[PDB]
Amino acid sequence: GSSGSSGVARSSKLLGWCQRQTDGYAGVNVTDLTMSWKSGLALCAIIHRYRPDLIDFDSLDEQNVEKNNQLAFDIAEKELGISPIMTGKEMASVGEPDKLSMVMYLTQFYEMFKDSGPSSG
Repeated sequence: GSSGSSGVARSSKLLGWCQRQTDGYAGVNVTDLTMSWKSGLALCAIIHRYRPDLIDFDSLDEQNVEKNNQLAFDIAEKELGISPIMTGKEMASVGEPDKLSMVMYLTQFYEMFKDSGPSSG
């Protein structure tokens, strides 16, 4: 979309943020807010990005889909407090999440890392 395009769902405000934050990881390459996350790596790359202690991506394996999720869903609420909307197994089995639910949920993270302390990393 070149300068001029009117309001369009594509490239949602939330997405962008993740596209910039997740930037750097491997395999993540956030392309959508449904499947790209289903894997779990993405979500994990979010918590680690700021707090690598809480969640360890390096350890996590791109093979584990239910784990990557089950973990975040726990770690997040554990420290962050963002209650999980669905279990890892329910997110690893489902064919595809719900745009809305996904965005709404993800937001929680952003709203928390939207204006994080100025202390550069």
